[PDB]
Amino acid sequence: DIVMTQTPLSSAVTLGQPASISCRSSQRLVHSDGNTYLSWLHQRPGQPPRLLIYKVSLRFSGVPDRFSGSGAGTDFTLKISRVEAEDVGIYYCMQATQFPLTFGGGTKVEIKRTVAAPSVFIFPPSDEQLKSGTASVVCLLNNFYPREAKVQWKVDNALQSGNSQESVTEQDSKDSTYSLSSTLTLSKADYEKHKVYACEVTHQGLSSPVTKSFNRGE
Amino acid sequence: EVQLLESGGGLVKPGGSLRLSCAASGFTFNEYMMNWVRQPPGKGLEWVSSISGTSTYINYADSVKGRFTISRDNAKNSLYLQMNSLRSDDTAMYYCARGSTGGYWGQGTLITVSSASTKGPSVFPLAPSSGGTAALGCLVKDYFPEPVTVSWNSGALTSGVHTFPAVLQSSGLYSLSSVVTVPSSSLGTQTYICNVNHKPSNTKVDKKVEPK
Repeated sequence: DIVMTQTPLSSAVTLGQPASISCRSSQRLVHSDGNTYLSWLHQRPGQPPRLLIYKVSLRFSGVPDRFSGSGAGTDFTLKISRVEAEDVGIYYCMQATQFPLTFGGGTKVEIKRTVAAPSVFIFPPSDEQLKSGTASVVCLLNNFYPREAKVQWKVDNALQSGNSQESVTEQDSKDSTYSLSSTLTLSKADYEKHKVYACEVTHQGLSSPVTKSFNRGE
Repeated sequence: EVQLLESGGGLVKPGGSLRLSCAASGFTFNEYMMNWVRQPPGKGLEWVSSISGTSTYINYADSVKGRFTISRDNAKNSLYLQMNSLRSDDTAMYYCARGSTGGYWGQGTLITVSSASTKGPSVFPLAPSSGGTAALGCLVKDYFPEPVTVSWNSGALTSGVHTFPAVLQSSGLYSLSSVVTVPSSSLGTQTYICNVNHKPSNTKVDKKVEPK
């Protein structure tokens, strides 16, 4: 069982700046036939892996020339000459020299772009949902950087705790931004006990936090 | 040109069994070794099983030894994985991949090992307010298992679409939101329909999203 140790775990790079990912094997990775069967894979979130490099330094067909593979024995390196927006995602080294086949734990390549303020939107629950005895209020932060954003739910200004879930998108492959959804879950009865519903957003691109709110019915 | 398509996935009770099939086209099936690889949710890639062209060299991961079996019908251009005595940790996205290199990967098929019952989604409109950019969406709420596919205007609208990762609720059911951003002055000019498909429950829903 050959162990592959992938470093770093995360890597933030400015667009057009070089990047390097390292993979270290527990034992020498040379096969009986004399070749070294190490591969580098890229995976955009919720997509299948694509092969970049095979046998240490050979570019697979269709792979841009900015990707280069290097190393021998235990130490191996993927290098990106200039990172592009599309290079975001997780990279894996894979060994296929000895079974069991093994992979590194992964490397997130993050793009470092200018600060972007979220666009914020608030959606009241649909009438069809309230008839089912539940109320979901959704708050959308769209196309913001960096990833660190705080969303605070207020109901007639009363601060809400433990009745909300957040989902964040992966970094966009074009404009390198994030998006975030917050969902406040209430009973129809509790939802009708209050009038003003607001989500308050705190982000590095807003000097003062931004509040979007609606009046129930009105 | 190269096509790998996985099937046989879905919900299965702990101890239950599944048979995955990977159909292949656009290369000589019998000339290559075929790999099963899997991805537990939010975790990295794990090798599972490998089979030579001749079906002579078969290898299994320690995790699946005794429970799983790999076979290939070179005639039918099909790779198989019989999975028995399934456990909650076997829950993952299962890919077939070609050669040692890993040069070609299928779309992937999701396996959920849970005693919980299939439940279809409720789809609710997220209506745009009233500007600059304007947002509208669909809330896809209380389904199991994953996955759901969401499209807009049957694949016609792609510009400005974010389908968020699903969140598991205290109910043990999933909820996700799909949003599209459009220029504010383009509202009531275009029609906006979110197409939700949950195959595990044979549920297809087309919801029209209109200004409130």
